[PDB]
Amino acid sequence: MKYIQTEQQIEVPEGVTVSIKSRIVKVVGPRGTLTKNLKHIDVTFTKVNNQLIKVAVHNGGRKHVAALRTVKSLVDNMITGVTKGYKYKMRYVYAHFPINVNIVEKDGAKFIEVRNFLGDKKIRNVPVRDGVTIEFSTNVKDEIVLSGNSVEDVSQNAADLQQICRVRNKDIRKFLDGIYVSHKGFITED
Amino acid sequence: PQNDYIERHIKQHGKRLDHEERKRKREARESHKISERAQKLTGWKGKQFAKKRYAEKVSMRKKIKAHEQSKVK
Amino acid sequence: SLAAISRAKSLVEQVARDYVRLLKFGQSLFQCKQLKRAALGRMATIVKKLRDPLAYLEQVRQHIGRLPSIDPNTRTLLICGYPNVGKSSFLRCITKSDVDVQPYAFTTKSLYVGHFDYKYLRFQAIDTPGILMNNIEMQSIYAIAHLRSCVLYFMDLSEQCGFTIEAQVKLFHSIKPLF
Amino acid sequence: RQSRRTSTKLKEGIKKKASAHRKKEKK
Amino acid sequence: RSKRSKLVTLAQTDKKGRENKERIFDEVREALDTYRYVWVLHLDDVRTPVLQEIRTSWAGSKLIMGKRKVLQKALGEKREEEYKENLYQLSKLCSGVTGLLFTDEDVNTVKEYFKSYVRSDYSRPNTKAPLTFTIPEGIVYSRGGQIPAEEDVPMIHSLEPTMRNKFEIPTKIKAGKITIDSPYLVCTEGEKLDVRQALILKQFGIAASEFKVKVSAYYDNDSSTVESTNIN
RNA sequence: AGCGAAACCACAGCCAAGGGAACGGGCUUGGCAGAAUCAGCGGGGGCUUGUGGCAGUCAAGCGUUCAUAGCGACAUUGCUCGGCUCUUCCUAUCAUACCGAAGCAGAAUUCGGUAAGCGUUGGAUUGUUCACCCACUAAUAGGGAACGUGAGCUCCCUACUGAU
RNA sequence: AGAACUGGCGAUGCGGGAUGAACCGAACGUAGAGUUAAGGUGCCGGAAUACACGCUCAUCAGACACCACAAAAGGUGUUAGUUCAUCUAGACAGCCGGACGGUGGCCAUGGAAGUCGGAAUCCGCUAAGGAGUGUGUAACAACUCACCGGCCGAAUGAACUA
Repeated sequence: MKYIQTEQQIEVPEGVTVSIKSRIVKVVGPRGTLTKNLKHIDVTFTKVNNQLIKVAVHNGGRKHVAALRTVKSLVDNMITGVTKGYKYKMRYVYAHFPINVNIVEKDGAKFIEVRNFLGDKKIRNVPVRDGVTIEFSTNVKDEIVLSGNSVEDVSQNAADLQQICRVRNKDIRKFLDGIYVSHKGFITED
Repeated sequence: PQNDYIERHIKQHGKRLDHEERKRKREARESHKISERAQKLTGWKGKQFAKKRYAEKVSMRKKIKAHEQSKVK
Repeated sequence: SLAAISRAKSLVEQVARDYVRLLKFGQSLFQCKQLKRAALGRMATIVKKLRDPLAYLEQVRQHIGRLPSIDPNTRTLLICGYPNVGKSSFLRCITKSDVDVQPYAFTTKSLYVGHFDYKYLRFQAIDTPGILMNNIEMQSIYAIAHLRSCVLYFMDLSEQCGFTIEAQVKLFHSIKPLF
Repeated sequence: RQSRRTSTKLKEGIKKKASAHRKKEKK
Repeated sequence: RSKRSKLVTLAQTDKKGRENKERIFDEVREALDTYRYVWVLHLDDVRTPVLQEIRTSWAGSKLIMGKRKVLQKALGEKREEEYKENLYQLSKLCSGVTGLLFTDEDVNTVKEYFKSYVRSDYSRPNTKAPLTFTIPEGIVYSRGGQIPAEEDVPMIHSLEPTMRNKFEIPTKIKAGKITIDSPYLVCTEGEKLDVRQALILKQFGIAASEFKVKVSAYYDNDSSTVESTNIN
């Protein structure tokens, strides 16, 4: 409707400290650091009390007003990602052939191997994004854990671990094989 | 190859780990994909879609009216 | 459903032979074009009347599609009796065919076939639903009646099944005429 | 791709379609 | 354009709105003069067959519910806004659940009844539960490993998808049986419960939560006295 | 190496589109274009599409007043003288490519999507061809380029291939 | 299609419409100076990359020309309106709680408890609960919205019009 002054609020907890010059956003805290460019979006950040940040948008169109709310979230997720961390648990299932997932340190880049999946001699090598760590679930059969700071690194790498395990030209119902994200959560549960 | 071969598979192994998620999310995306398709889909693909969408709209007009007229009786 | 389609097949041929014979005498474009629209119009109306049989033929396309292929000449052996005697626990271990063991009435509504080999020779064991006339009842009755087979009737000498042993005796004498 | 030039036979075969819409309304 | 189009419903019930609020507004004001004693109940969470049991206990005394703000304005909010004398003092004290009761009976017969009345109900959100519920490391049952396995029926394979997502528990299914690898524990004695911690114990049908209905303020019509008592 | 015509001749001869009138060759808007010359070919001169019409329960609105001057959208009720080579382009795709859906177990099938990159056969009939059948293959898709290749069939100008 | 009337071209140049028989202006001696018509003023092009208010993003926008044909509609594109309704007696959205008692209504039947069906869709309790909107089960359960209520604190929703 052409608003005049559209602002949100970004609540900053006591651990983390935000730095925003132009539209580049740093979140320095307990777990480490996160930097993000937001020049593409074009808004106005306003520190108010070291504890609340207001992004405003003047003379906005509906499409520019939208762009504002998604900025609160994408800074919120940069804050929650350091104080609390992001952990994604993936359980993998099968019918006959047990999937023999391992991690290789080839060229120091860290990949995830996918072997024998639905009886494959094709070994599916999946990259691991930096920031995100991999560990196998102890005392739980056939399960792998993806834990990192950023929501992107984590969930995208979860997605690349899942999408490699389609069943080519078969049934959805009959064939159960693959890797699926079981549980979405936090590193520090509180 | 029995008589309910896939239904047993369900009643013994389950659908998927993720079959409720892909389903539910596809139900939501539809509202967008419909609008994307009614904006795209040039030519005869679209001229059928708009005519499909109208028969979907008169059917709904009937269903709403014939329910709220027989609310009294 | 075999005869309405057979009448429809000879109707779409009847539209093509008639309207084409009318079209070669269409002088202007607007006569020529309309008679095409008339041709497909009459064709469509035949197809639109067929929405009743072709939905049933879809249900039969899937049901005949999953139906077992039994052979009447092969060495067949029917497995029968009251619902949940232990006939499902019988076919489970004698041959590798998944039959559900669940403590209620009509567990298996259909014919379950179990292939096995003895003395280097081919045999097959056919499970029946269960008898008390209903459609599920009539399938089990005509299973022994028309197939060249030996009937394996099963009874229980305990509190299990739910049905009395006395009911199994009166079952045998009443359905005696066929087996 | 389609064009955006009006050929004159059309540009004036619009006027002669528009004139036919004038005499149609009156009757 | 672009908005969330609401789920199209063809239900046989119509929206009450203001035609119900007016019917309650007059019913509170008509019951103030007919009866003598009034109570206000903080009934935290209430099963319907429990409410009808309080109803069928006595037909003489009236139970009043609805909106809190309906119950403030029909009675009185301030010293100016009032129907009866010192009627606003009882309305300021009740802030939780709406519950109210008009009575013509004795004071001691009411308060002794409600202190003794404690019922079996499910574990509730944000409230503690006095059990350490552990599930067996094999096939799970309808009770969840409290009664012997022979008495109980194995759980339905249809509900297991919900067990993984909302109830969280790491569940795999073999031959139509819900199975967990390790003996799971959900709750402990003397700990505040979350929503999922509550609903697990609601699904298994465990009634390990005491329900005692409490009452607060007390009023007499002809005397205009406001009495405050904290029972549980 | 010599000798040596004629026919013919308003004038020039690059594409693309537009120039209303089976008129483009000079005009308009573009692409473009370097002097000079030799050898080939047989080279040229807002139309329409997919669901019939007839009577009707329809039923949003418009009808001077407004359902009864009366029409009325999608639906549903009734009857019922052609075809053999060689170029190019189109997608409305027959195969091949990747997906989406299906009681699709597997193998195969059907429907649908993006795609024109690459492919698309052989035999008995010709009283006017105005019909088709089994043989293979991954599949043997439909069309346009008007008298397409009827000046390949029953000493006018220049594009092009190259050469100095 | 035919009839009547009045123009235009025919005997007719000139400015404009990129170009033109039918449109816009304007009917011509030879010149200079001024002013305009119709049409324009990003550049090709002489003339404001003027001012002012809005609207529009198009995967071949639009500048398409009595707004006439493909046009009746479709779209979770967008801007404005019109007419009904809730709204600090707390609405819209949202996790939370209830969502009941004759009753597992009645015929159908191995099995029907709201939910494979057929005809009624009653009555009581209340704040409100449909002899029931779906998931699911052999049948039950559990879930479900619809109807309330609590936690939050203001504008929101529906049908349309342009």
